[PDB]
Amino acid sequence: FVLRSHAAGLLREGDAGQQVTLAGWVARRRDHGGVIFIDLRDASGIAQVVFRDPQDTEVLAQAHRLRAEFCVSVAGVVEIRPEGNANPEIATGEIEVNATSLTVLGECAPLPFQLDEPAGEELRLKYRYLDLRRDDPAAAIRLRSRVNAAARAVLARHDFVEIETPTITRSTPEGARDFLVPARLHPGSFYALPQSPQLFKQLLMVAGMERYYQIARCYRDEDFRADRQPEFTQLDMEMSFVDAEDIIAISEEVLTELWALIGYRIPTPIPRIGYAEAMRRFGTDKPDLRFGLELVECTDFFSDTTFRVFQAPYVGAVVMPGGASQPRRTLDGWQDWAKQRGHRGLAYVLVAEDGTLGGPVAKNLTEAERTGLADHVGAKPGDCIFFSAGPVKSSRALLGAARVEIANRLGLIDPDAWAFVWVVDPPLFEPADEATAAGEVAVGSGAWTAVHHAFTAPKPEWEDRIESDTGSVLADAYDIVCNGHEIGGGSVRIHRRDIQERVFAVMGLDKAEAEEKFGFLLEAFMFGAPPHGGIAFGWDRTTALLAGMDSIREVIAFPKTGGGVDPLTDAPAPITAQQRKES
Ligand SMILES: N[C@@H](CCC(=O)O)C(=O)O
Ligand SMILES: N[C@@H](CCCC[NH3+])C(=O)O
Ligand SMILES: N[C@@H](CCCC[NH3+])C(=O)O
Ligand SMILES: N[C@@H](CC(=O)O)C(=O)O
Repeated sequence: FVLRSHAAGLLREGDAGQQVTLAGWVARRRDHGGVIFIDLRDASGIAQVVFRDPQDTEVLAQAHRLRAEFCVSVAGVVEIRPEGNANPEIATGEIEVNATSLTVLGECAPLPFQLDEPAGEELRLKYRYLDLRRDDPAAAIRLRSRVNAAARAVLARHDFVEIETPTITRSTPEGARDFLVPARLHPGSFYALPQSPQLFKQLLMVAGMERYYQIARCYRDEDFRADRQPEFTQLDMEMSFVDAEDIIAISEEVLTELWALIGYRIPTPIPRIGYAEAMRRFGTDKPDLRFGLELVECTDFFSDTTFRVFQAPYVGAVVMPGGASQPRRTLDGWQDWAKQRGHRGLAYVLVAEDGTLGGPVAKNLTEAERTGLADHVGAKPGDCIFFSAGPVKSSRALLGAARVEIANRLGLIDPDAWAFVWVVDPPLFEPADEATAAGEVAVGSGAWTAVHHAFTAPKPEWEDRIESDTGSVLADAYDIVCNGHEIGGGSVRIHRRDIQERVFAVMGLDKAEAEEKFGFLLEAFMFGAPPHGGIAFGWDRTTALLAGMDSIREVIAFPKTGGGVDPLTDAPAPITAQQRKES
């Protein structure tokens, strides 16, 4: 019949005396004196349905079968619950359905886990369709739909064009390994899943599309970490006849509509800091600006200290307020914490209430060091100053990571705060030995590789110095950071055949090694390529921030575990011999 005519969660006291038929799942069942009470849940909410005197004896034969998560279709009459049965916590607090008919649409076996007691990672993914029935995962998936519509609304206001790009095509370098697809009608040759639609969106700018956008699917065989899985989603954008200012301006407008979905007006324009300044003050190119605790350089301070472990190219410091009152277990635990990061340890010097500098670092001072150490790093009586020495990037990152953990233990991060920042003027190159050490795939066999991608253009001031001082080259790129998370990054592109070949030659791509890999793109630059640039947002992390979830898998409908394991579909699985033949 009519499986559903009303919504369960929308009923009210003014809808009483109405013959309705509902459809949904049984949230709970409780028998009280022979009367069966059920909580009927659909996508709109929960309403209570009761069974009274046997209007039909066949109904009670089925009503006694009802259990948790039974999918049913109930027809009754909305009435007012008797005095003493009102639920001020539920929306439908004073209403119940006196059922007359009842149909079991889908019997439910005893659940692997109840919807109120959450389970582990493997169990929630193996039964994700049951996990998605919970309140928080459902609202997270439905929010991601409004996030897409919010981004499409901004770009549609600016005459952008939604264009789908091939996913079975050529390799695109982004710093990771490619996912391969065997060509059936071409034995030995392999397609490649796109690490990004970077190449196709630059060709679309040569095509005169001017303004392009796409919510694309990107595939990167990375080490399972951070804000994306092997298969993740981006908000891809690209414009022509624009500079970095134009792309930042439209990116801030997209973020404004996104965070407006949760009721937070972003202060436009978002502040910007340079790459060299960002790592100088915070130790990372993606800093958290919800708290202070900035790094204090002490290299000049220890130019006369006889401590050999501080006779290094860099000396950093982070002051923990009130950190001298920590027990020995908390201080010794910081050494085991710093040991897992990749350093010899996090040396510190406590400050007594009387101002005396104490700790293992205090005995190494040079009197004049003990005089100014508390005043140089901005330490108060009772503070704790964690020091980091050694190479610049190693000590900056070790202190930049130690800076964040101090905010966690001291309860310094306000969870309701939002700290956006642009990180501009990054380096365009970095040593290939430092990238492959972090598990990244190098562009070429040379001593350099791209910091974003090889198609990033240098600033016009450093265009003449791609070959000379390679490391000093500043990039025309920009990354947007939110609460210590990188949620997006872009750059102005190279649109000349000769400059793209110079950048390729620096990274170790031979003059023929580019024609074989990117000969189509270099060819397109000979046919009136416009100045263009763009940006791509990590859509999984952006949605997880808007939803308040720290794990990005909470905003993916059917995510995988760490390592590509799929508990739901048991993928990947081997193939037959007949299937393997076409390879
Ligand atoms: N808010 C969800 C479920 C109700 C709830 O959060 O308790 C909805 O719109 O149906
Ligand atoms: N006709 C709807 C039910 C009534 C409207 C519920 N929102 C359906 O079959 O899904
Ligand atoms: N986006 C284009 C116009 C798109 C609509 C053209 N009929 C521009 O800014 O020039
Ligand atoms: N293609 C870049 C984004 C961009 O440069 O526009 C990425 O995937 O991170």
